[PDB]
Amino acid sequence: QPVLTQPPSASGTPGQRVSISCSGSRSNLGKNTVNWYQQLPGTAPKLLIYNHSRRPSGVPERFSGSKSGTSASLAISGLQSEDEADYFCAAWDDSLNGLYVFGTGTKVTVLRQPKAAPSVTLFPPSSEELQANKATLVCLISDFYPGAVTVAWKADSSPVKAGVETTTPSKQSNNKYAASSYLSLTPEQWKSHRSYSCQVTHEGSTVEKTVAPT
Amino acid sequence: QVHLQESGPGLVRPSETLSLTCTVSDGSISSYYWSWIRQPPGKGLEWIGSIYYTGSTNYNPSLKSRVTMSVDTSKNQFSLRLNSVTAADTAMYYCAGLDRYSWNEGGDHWGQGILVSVSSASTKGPSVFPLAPSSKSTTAALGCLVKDYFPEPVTVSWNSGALTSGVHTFPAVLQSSGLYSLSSVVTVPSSSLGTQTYICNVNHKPSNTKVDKKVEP
Repeated sequence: QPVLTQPPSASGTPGQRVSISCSGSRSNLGKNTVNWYQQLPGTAPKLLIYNHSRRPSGVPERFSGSKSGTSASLAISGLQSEDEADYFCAAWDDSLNGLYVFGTGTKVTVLRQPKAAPSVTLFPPSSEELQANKATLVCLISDFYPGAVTVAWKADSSPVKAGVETTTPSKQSNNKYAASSYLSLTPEQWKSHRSYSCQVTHEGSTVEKTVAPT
Repeated sequence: QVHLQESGPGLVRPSETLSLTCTVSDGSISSYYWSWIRQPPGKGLEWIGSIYYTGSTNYNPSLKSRVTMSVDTSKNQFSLRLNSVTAADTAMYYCAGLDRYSWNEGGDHWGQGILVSVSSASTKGPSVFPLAPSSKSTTAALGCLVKDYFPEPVTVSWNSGALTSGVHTFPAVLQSSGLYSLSSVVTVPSSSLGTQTYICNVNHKPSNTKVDKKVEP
């Protein structure tokens, strides 16, 4: 299922307008409608937009979507404290038997403090782990605000399919956030490729680290 | 006045079957593509699958091996059963009626969602590996990787509680395999790499495991 990519974080001060992007492929956004959902913790997703900027009754006029060739955007004008949630774009997909694909999600935060860029420390697999017929790369992210990032792993500058596990961001002592991601490989996969890269994306800044077996 | 209601045990055992039903009131069992979605606490939304009242089934390939969805035309319900549940299946599950063809005004319709947690009575010891410094000559960082342990609370000390300033223990991740892994890193001056020795003390009491790792360059 070609997954719809979304920016990890969208922010603004009260009253400002905030737009959310959603990028898709030919099989999902080039042929089907796009829905926008408001996701709150401990409850169901609230359907905001359906059928390209139509919205059901009860949804304020502050929300409005739009779809292009293969891209959609949501618009939240006049941001309010009650708009902090995880917003998702979902679209049907003409793949094998028909797949409902969700977007990666975008955390909307009202600015409590200035934005902080993340720090990234990458750790390659230990020799002790390689002797145990295993391999794990550790990518540490810290000191970022708001609490949302996208961690994408690369193997020889090409994206990695599976093996990635990322924690949700968590608030540390100084009101900024931290998170970690892990890439599990077999020893052959590690020694085979030339490099492996951890690419962290956060509010229009990107930090990429790389490690190599040799 | 259309309404979906989820129902089922909000608590369950591993290797059992996760059962959930959704009753549809004020709607035709033929008017929608009845779907199940889940969001694991922290992670994103995952479409489990979609069933039609005739029997047309469509399963997420990541879950197809152990998902079975059904529909009761008489009781106006539709069900979802998920075999081989692990802790990675603890999630908020929701039924919806997805509009496949944009043929309904008012769009898709949704239930209220229910947080289903799976409780397991088993344990598994952690595998501990050291995260080596690889000298940087300018406040280096070195850590301990605690991997693949099931019951959640592990506690990580450094030099038996001597080393306090610079200790940062990143929270555990819940892998798709149902096991937890975390990292605890400390930041130490580069000059002290060769002289002062650093040992992390991983304590996982549920499995009665204690591990001490000397982390040296």
